[PDB]
Formats: sequence, structure tokens, C-alpha cells
Amino acid sequence: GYANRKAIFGLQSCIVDYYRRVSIDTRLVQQLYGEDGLDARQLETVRF
Amino acid sequence: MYADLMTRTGQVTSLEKAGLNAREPSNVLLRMALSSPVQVLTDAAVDSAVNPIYGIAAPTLMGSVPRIGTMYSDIIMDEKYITENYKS
Amino acid sequence: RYAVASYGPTDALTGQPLDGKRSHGGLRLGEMEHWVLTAQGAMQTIIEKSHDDSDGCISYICRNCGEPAIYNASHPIYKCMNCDVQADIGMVDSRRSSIVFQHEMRAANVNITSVLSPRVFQPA
Amino acid sequence: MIDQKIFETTLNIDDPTNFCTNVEAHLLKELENIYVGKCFKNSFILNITGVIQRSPCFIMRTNNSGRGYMHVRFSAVVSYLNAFDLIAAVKIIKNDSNIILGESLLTEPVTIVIPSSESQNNVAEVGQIVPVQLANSSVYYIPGRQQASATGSIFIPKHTFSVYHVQEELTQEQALNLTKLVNIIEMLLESRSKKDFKQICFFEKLYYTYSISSDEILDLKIWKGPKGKEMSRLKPCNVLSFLYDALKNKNSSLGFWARPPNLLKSSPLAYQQDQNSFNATELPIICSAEVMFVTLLKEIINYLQFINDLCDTFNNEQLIKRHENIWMLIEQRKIG
Amino acid sequence: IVESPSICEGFVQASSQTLVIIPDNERITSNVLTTFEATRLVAVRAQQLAINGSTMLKKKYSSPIDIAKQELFNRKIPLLVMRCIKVTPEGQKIVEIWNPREMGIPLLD
Amino acid sequence: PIEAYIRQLLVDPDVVPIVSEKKKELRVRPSTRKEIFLINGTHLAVPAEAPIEIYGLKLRLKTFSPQCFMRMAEIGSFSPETLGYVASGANLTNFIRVFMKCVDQETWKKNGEGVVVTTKENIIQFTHQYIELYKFLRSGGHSWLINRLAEEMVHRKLDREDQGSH
Amino acid sequence: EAGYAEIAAVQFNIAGDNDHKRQGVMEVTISNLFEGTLPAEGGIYDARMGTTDHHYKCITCSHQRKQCMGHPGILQMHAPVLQPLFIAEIRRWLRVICLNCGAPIVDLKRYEHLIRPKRLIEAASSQTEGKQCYVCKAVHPKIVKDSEDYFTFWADQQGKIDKLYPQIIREIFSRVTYDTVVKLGRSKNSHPEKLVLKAIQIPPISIRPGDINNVIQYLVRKNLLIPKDLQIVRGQKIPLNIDRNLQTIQQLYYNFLLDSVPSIMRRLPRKEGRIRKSLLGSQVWSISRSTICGNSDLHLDEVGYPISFARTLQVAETVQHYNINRLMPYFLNGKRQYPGCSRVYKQITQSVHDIEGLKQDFRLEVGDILYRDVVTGDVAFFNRQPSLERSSIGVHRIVVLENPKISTFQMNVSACAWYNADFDGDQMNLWVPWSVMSRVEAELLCSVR
Amino acid sequence: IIGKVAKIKYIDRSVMYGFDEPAVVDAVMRPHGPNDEIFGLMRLRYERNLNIGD
Ligand SMILES: [Mg+2]
Ligand SMILES: [Zn+2]
Ligand SMILES: [Zn+2]
Ligand SMILES: [Zn+2]
Repeated sequence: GYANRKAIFGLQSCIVDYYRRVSIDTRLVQQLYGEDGLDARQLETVRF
Repeated sequence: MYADLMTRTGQVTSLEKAGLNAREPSNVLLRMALSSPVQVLTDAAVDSAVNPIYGIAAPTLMGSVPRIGTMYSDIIMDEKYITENYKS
Repeated sequence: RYAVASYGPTDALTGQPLDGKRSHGGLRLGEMEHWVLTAQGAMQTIIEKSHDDSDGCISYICRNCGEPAIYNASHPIYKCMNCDVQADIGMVDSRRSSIVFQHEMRAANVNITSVLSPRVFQPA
Repeated sequence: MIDQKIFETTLNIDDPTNFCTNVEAHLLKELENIYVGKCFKNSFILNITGVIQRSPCFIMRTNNSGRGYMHVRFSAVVSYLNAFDLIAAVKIIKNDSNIILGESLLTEPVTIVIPSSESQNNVAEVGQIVPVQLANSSVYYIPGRQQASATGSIFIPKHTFSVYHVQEELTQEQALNLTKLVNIIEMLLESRSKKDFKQICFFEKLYYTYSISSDEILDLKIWKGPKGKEMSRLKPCNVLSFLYDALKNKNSSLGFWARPPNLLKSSPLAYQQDQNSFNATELPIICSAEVMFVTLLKEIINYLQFINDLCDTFNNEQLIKRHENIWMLIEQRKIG
Repeated sequence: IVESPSICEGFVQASSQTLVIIPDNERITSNVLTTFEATRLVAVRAQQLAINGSTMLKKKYSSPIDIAKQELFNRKIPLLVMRCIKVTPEGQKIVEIWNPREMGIPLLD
Repeated sequence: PIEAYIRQLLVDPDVVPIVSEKKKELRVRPSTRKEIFLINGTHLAVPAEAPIEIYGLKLRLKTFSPQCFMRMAEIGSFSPETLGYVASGANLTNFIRVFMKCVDQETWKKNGEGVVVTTKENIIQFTHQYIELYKFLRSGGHSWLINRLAEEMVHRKLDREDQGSH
Repeated sequence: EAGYAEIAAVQFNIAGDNDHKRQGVMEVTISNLFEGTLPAEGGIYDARMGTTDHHYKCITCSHQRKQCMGHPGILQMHAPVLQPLFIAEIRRWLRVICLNCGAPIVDLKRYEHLIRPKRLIEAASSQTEGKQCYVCKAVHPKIVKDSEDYFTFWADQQGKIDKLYPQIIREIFSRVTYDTVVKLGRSKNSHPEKLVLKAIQIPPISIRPGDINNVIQYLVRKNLLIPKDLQIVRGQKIPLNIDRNLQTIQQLYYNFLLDSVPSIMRRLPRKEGRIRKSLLGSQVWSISRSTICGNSDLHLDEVGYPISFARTLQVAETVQHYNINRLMPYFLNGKRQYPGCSRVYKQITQSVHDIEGLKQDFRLEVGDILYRDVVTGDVAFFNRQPSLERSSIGVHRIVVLENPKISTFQMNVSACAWYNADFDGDQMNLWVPWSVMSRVEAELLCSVR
Repeated sequence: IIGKVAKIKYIDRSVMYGFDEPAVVDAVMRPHGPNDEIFGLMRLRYERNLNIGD
């Protein structure tokens, strides 16, 4: 609980904008979310 | 997400009160909500801090809702469609 | 087990329901529940629960100076005790606990001025 | 003064679907229902002229009501009242020991409080219609009120004037600005000629600073009114002709300008001299031509409005006799 | 010298903005509604139907939610999506306007 | 009436700081804390009641941007006196400079440009001109002028961003 | 007439005397509390500051208890006081400026390269005792903090000791120019003159309904004791009773604001404080809780809901032309049969009516809001604490259990993986959305699928 | 369950049974406190079988 509340108050301002970037109100945290721009619920494990 | 946040400024910042100060210094309301409101509020007053409302805690401490999810994009009435298709 | 109502006893300070079964108040949607609802994007549920069902109210703020204003549709009052001739009052959806919170900060000689979102106009 | 103003506001919309069927008509209707006949932003809105530009109908974001809102930037015909302004018809509504209350019956709704300390007052009995002049104080425009709050007293003509020392020429841009006040003067003059000449003569003889010697009317082909005293050998000049000539850059506006009580305030006459030959009781005010032109012009608008609206309010001799006490108080206080 | 504060500063009221709409051929955001956007559209339409009740839907439904969902699916919803892109320091508010009656709907029924 | 009353009334605005030289002439106590200057040019404040001697009066001719006047007209609720004061400050008008410029000489100089008056008669003239200038700013004149100016400037800005553009 | 608006930014500043004088709605002048059954005018309970009892409305906004947010008052202090939260800041200003002419002692240009938050802090950190002024020729003393309280300052000039009374500090600070403030980093709104108060703000009744009021009353009572025409000059000897009265007033104010940091600022900090308990969390209505239970006949997206709870929680249906026929059977049942209703909101009268108090209405009028019972097929938010994952709150389709002997929330065992739950005594919350907007959002976003 | 009025004409300082499950009044008595002042003592009983969720 101590670690969860400090992680959320440090990370909660990160929000996906209209470019799929992650930013804090103007300021880039990621150029693309997850570096691939995908949702984690929409992934398939596939062999190359 | 953790590493990109902690390394955003070119230095490794922490998930403590000190790290929040480095990344979001002007977000007093976020910073007040984390650990120590009285010290943060006192510093904000003498510094004349301007706090833009963004994220989750800053809207929440002001009684509003975050501009996130369903609230991210705003809806406007289709003025032209209604005139052609609807009646008073 | 517990299930309460749309209404009941209310705290005099925060304006929120009382605590739990014994006081016949409500149950708590805590800090971690708002994290989950925010993570899900369910913002209209946060309005329904944390505003409509807890203490949500209307705060009136003058555009010209950012201070709380006084508005009353019946018995017409439209005034601001900082500018008082150039008042431009806009209603903001707030909650009573937040207005009390801002009153407490002003009691500590900290001035809270709210910059309202500016008017936007079509260029036509 | 009736003028044009531009306001910004936000209107709430309870039924966005029905509102958007006719946005311009509904917008004008709501603006008229909200702002016409009230005080807002240091002015009194008389009419909603139009909507310069607006916003899309957004949907309220911080509540689950589904209602809309719209930013509107609209032009309105408003009124503003200044100090020393002449109101020719205010009705006394309450006369007690504390204060006197009056409500103006004109197109500029203002309620005037009147102190009882002055001997001019305490004579306008309840129900009388007297002309008053506002004090040298700002007229209060409390938001949401249907009148304006002002202070003033029953108008007694003053025996003191001012001298303006013009050391700066009039620019052509300033002349093009002043021609609007010139046109207002023309409109007031041509509206005055349509009224009753006997009423004009009586009301100008009544409020003349001196006492008119006998029936004698000067006609300048644009302003017609009884003649008063002169000032030795000094001759007045028409301000309107001087301005129209200064449009052609043919006259010098420098020197000592003055309007002594000998002139009729409603007339466009003025005294320009190369020397301070006026018997002023105060230091001449150093300024430019624009300042003095604006002051004298606005004075002429004020007194033209005063006289014309006095004649409009008092149409029959019955009200003249009913107000003969006010007229006696007016006539008694003149310098010999 | 830095003298006393003047009226030129001390303004609390932010200056008004001009809504700058990106031309339709220069829009960068996706032509597919997000789940958040579709949910918001359906919720707003359902609430407005609870207010007014006037719809151009041919079929008959007993709930505002069903009518709103079928309006979204049949491309008859009288709403627009405005995606606020940027607020310029010189006053402009650059946005993109999207017509949900010609976008891809993620929801299912 | 007395010169003390007038020269104490004029000290109220943040404009017109005063220069002080320890002597026996023009003793004034302001009605609030006032930032004054000394001969040889040193800037010091004095509390709400301090006997300061008036070597002379220096009004600083404030300068602004037309953007400030545009913002005030955008708000659209300021008094005509404040509107005209800022308009003269932003050079949209010239009333402050045309009522004044009774400057004696370059008797005292520093960073801020303005009107310096260091003598008996011309201090009286400066006070009279200040009184007349603010009586003009509050009068019926310059109320029509400033309102017309603000309305036409904002309307032209709207038209040029609306009709002249797209 | 008040248009819709939102807050885009918030500014923080130090509130001086002028702010309190503008924002205050009345001046506190008497220590009487109540005049009969009404609050005493001029006291700390004056109705111009708001109403908390149903016996009266607010004089200022003419609202009842619920719609009035309170309005602040003014208390004119007979002797100036220092601001309790900014005492440290006061110290930083006493160690930099000259105490006799107001000019700076440190070299301002020496600290120009620093960032403006740190300029004053690092300029005051340097030793300044014994320094000589450049414009008035005065030796700067050392400002020693009194060790027996949080607010008293002394000036020590080579062993000569003086007590810096708040009026002396105010007179010293009012001699500072705005150029000094700006060149020392602080903003024009942070002039040190605001750090000494002669008019304090009596907080609105909305934040002290009904311990804090005791402190305020004691403060007013002791303020009245101080002579109204008291004057303090640097070095003047003070009568002992007056000195202890000034000490009592300042200590009362300090305990009113920062006691053990009843005080205003103790309401904020901890988990039970204002921010974490009232703002970040919330007590809510229309919610239920019960022990959870297993049921293998329920689908994974279904929750078993007792009928007794289904008739407590309600769903708000707005009566229109497309649902008048469906909503009519709910209206006829009332609170006697299931499924029924409990309450109707009428737009014609703009009020809420119980369903037993109306029986002459043949049908409902379009525009009314019927609060009906929860039925099978309704969506419900279903939550187990602690909510550590995104699936800790999920939306389930309600199945109402008609057996009156069942008091548990029943769900399929394969649905336990969402909530990290089991059936050894866990309790889960359940609230049913009633508004259309939240009830749309439950289906489309928050469904457990 | 217990009626109690304070004399101002009167204000009702009563006690209402705020529980979902009905009870049965098992014992009622008016004992004397440490200050020799009357207080009301009531015992309420509930017939508790084993039921789902126990
Ligand atoms: Mg367990
Ligand atoms: Zn205001
Ligand atoms: Zn109130
Ligand atoms: Zn010194």
C-alpha cells in the first residue's frame, strides 16, 4: 500500500494524447505508448 | 512507463516527494495530495505558484472531474444536421 | 450486510453521507476505487457517485478576479465582493468538501484565485 | 449617453437539440430575455443589436445533465451616464427627512438619491416632475439591476466657467473623430426645430445664468434662441462652422477658449481669443484642441438634450403652473 | 528600476480564444471512434433523448440507451466529436472536428 | 485650500514618486507607504506616516502595449478613466502628455522618463494640471471618446480576424 | 444568468490586509454568540457569514443551509500580528534588509545568477550581523529567534537586546521597495508588508458548524482587551500586562492556524484528513454491501442480488413517449408488489413525491422521473477492497434472488479471478447506476467482458 | 422503542429501532445510575438460525 500510493501519485498524470504519445499536460513522457501504440488487452503471442 | 517517467528530465528521478517536485513543480494540488499539504501550500504561496488544472488529483481537489477517458474529447451539437433533419 | 438509500444523514462540514451502518449513512468509495474507475475511463460514474450521490454542488466564480461570487436566481443576487461593478460570474460544478477545503486555505492567509477556462469563439 | 458596446457571455442551453434548429433566432431571443433592461459590465443594456460571433454548442462536461453551453460575443445598444449630466424629467417618489428619491422618466433608467442638506431640495414635493443635474460622482451600475444609481440635485445654473488654453493643433484624424459629435449636434438641432418655439424660449430664459433683458432672438440659420448679455466687444464664433472648416485645414485652433455665462449653453457659440481676456476665477487649463473641442461639444449635446427633453416632458401650461414653485426657485438664484 | 505593479499585469481573466478548425484534408487523428468517444456519444445522446425524445430513427425502442446505440450504429446521431489539438500562446485553439456518422464504430450489437 | 491637502492627494497613485532633500520646505506625511527618491538618486520607501520634504515632484509617464488596451476592452467592464489612462499609456491617445509637459528643465534625471518639477510656482501648476487631467478623464467628454475608441478597435479586430480572414 | 464554466488554473498567494478587507462581508465587533434563538449580529456566528441551521437563511446569498457555501468575515486587530504560516519567511526578510531605512544590505547583483525561488533563501543564509548600511549608516543587528515560542523575534546589537514587536516588523517591512522584492526573487504579490496582519479573516460558518469557535471567541475576547490606540516603537518599554496580552493574542492566532502541525491546518495532512478522506475519497449513497457467496448457476457476467436490496436501490427512469407503457407496471405496483417503484419526480411542480402519497394519478406525465426497483438484467458495479487492479470494479448483469432468506451477493466461482476474492468471509460492495449517462458507461466500458 | 421528550412546547428526543431484521423486546428495566438518575435499559433478542452467508 505504501509503494502503490507513491507509484500512482508519480505516474497518474501520464495520459495518452491524440498522437498516441504519453505526456504530462504538454510534456512528453513517451513518443508512442509502449513504443508500439497498442492496448495490453489486445496482444497475441506469435512465433516468428 | 516507469522508466520513461523516472528518466524524463535527463536525470533519474524517484517516485518520492522529491521526484514529484522535479517533474511537476507547479502542480501544487497533486503535490499537496501526496504527503505534506502544509509545507507544499506554504511554499506555493510565497512563490506565487500558478497551478494549471490537469491530470487526476488537481481536478479532484478542486471538485471537478479529470479530463480523461470519456471526458477527453468534448461533444458539440451538429448544428447543420439538426436544421435539415429536425423540427422545433 | 448493508444497503442504504438515495438519501440520509449528512455530515455538517463536508456535506457527505455519514459513516457506515451504525450512523445510517453511506459506504465509502475510497481513494483506490477512484484509481480503478479512472483507469477504466468511467468518468460519468465518478460524477454520479462522487458528485450526485455524495456532495456535488455548484460554485460561482467571478471571471474578472477569480474569487467566489454570490448568485441567486430567485431573489436576484448577482454580485462579487472584490470588483462589485465588473462582475462576470460563471457556475462551476464543484463539491462541498472542495469548497470547504479552499475556505480553510484562505483561513491560513493563502489566497486562492481560480482562472476560469476562457471563452472560445468561432472565427466566423 | 446612448452608444454601442460589445459584450462576451456564456449561455446555458437546456435543450440542445431544439436549440440548434434555429440558432440565430433562439440566441437573440435568449440574449434579449437575459440582458435587455439590466445593468451589466458598467453599462445599462437597452437593446441587443446582434451577435458578432459565437461558439459551437458544447455539451457540459462536469455533470451528467446532457445540457449545452455557448459562448456569445454580441453587440448591444447601451446607455452610460456621466457627471454633471442633465436629466430633464425625474419624478419625486419619496421626500422625507433623510433623503429624497427620484426616478427618471427618460430613455436612461436611473434612480437618483438627493440629499436634504441643500436648500435647492426639500421643495420638490412628492409627485412633482423636476429637472435635476447629476453630481460629480460616478453613476453606479450594480449588475442585475433595472436602473442606475446616481446622486444629483435640482439643476441651478452655475455662475462659474473655465478657460481652455490650446497650444496644440487639431489633427485631421481628430477632426474626423469629432465630426460624429458634430452630426449628433446637427440631429439634436434639427429635432429641436420641430418642437414648440415658445417652450424653447421660455425654458432658455428660465435657465439662463443672467436675466434676459427683453424678447430678442438670435438666428444663426442652424440654432435659434433668445439673446442674452454680451461681453464688452468680444464676438462669439460658431463651433460647428469652425470644425467643418478645420476639416479643410483652414483655421488655427490655438489660444484661449471659453464659454462664459453670457452665451446660451445650448448654442454652438464659443469665445476664442489670442489673449486671456476672460475674467476667469481659476488658472486656465493647458490642453490640446481635441480636449477643449470634446468638452465644449459634449456640453452642447448635454444642454441641447436638456432643453429639448424639457420641452418634450412639459407640453402644457398646466404642468408649468403646477411646477411654478420650482420655476420660482430657479428664477430667484441668478446674479444681477 | 522595477516599480510598483501596474494594471497592465494582474489580470486574472484569461483572454478569449479563436476556434481554429483544421481543414478536413489535413486531419491527423484517427477516422475511427475510440471506445471512450463512442461511449460518450451514446451517453450524451441518450440523456438528450431523455430530455427531448425527438429522433429520426425508424425503429421503435423502449429505452433512450437503445435508441442512442441504434442511432450511432445507423449513422444518424446529431453530434460531432471535437478533438482539441493545441492551445497556441497567441490565442488560437486548434481543434479537429470529426463527424461520427462517417467514422468507424468500435462497439457491437 | 492649503497646498498640503492637494500635494497629499496627488501622492496616492503609484505614479509620481517624489524627491526629498533634508531642509525646511513642503512638509508632507503621505496617507500610505510611498516609494520616494532622494537627491543624488537613491530609491527608498517610507511608511504610511512619515514626514518627508518635497524637493520636487516627478511623474513617470507610464508606457504599455496596445495589447493591454485590447484585453481591457475584451473584458469590457472597466471604468472610462482606467480605459483612458491605459490608452494614453499605450499611446493610443495622448491626453496625459498634452495636459502635462510643464517640465521646468532637466533639473532631475533618472531611468524613467517623465515630468520633473522642482520649484514653488510650478509645483502649483503641476498639481493644477493633474487635477484638470483627471477631471477630464472622469468627465462626460473622453467617456464618449474612450468608449467609441474601444468599441471600434475591438470591432475592427473582430472583422479583420473574421471578414478579412477565414 | 451564470454561464457554465470550468477552472483552468489556480493561483496561490499570501493574503494581506487588503484581501481580507475586500473579501469579508462583515466586521466582527462583539464577543456575544447568540441573540436569543438567532445568531448575534456582529458576533462570530453572524448570518452574513452563512447559515448552518435550518432556522434561518444566509443574509449574504439568501440561500438555505445546503446551497450556502459560507462567506468570510473581518476582525480588526488592535495590535498587528504576524502570519503564522510564513514566520520563517519573515525571518528571511529581517536578515536581508536594513532595519532603519529599508534598503538591502546584501549585494542583490551578487545573487542575480540564481533562480528566483532561491535568491532570498541563499542571500539570507549568509552572515549579515554587524554589516554596515550604504545609505543610512546603521549597523545591522542579528535577528535571534526566541526559543520559547514559534513567533517572537529579537534584535541583538552587540549584546543590546530588543523585542521586535509585530508593529515594528510591519514598519520595517513597509519601508522595502518593490525593486528590492523583485531583485531578491520574490514576486510583486509577495511583498513582505503582507506578512504582518492587522485585519484577520474570520472563516465562514460553513467550515466551523455548530472547538475552533472556542479559539475564535477567545481570540476576539482577548483582542478587545488590548487598547485600541496602542502604539509601539523600537526600544520602547512596554507594561507587563500589555506585553502578555500581545503574547496571548499572537499565541491564540498561532494555535488557531497551526496548533500541533483544534487548528485549521491539522484538518489537511493525514489519511483521515481533508485531502485524503473528503476529496480523494467519498461517502456515497445508493450503495450496498454483503458477504459474497458461490453460485454455479450464474454466468460469469452475472451477480446474484437479494430482493430486499433490490427494493432499496433504485433506477431513475425519465418518463417519455417510448417508455410510458413499459414503466406503467412499475408505477402501479408501488411499494406493495415487486417489481415496483418508490418515488416520482414531477417536472410540473419541480418536486419529489412518495408513491404511497399519490394514488389518484391514472398514468405518468411525460418528463417525470420514476425511481423503480432493480430488476433482473440491470447492470451493477461490483467491487472488492482493496481495489488493486483495473478489474477490481466490474459491471455485472443483476439476477434478483426472490428467496427472502438470502442476504449474500452470489457470483460464479470463475468470476472470483477479477476481484482476487473467495468465499471465506469476503464482503463486496455493489451499487446500481441510476442515471442514464452512468448506465450507458457501465454497459459499454465497464462490463466484465 | 423508547419514548423521550425534553421540555422546552416539547421536543421529541425519541429512540427509533433502526435495524433491518425485526427483534423482540426481551427485558425492560429502569435502573439507577452512578448519579442516582434514571436511565432506560432494554434487551432485544433475535432468533438466529444458520442461514446462507454464515
Ligand atoms: Mg477471505
Ligand atoms: Zn469579481
Ligand atoms: Zn450564504
Ligand atoms: Zn540602512
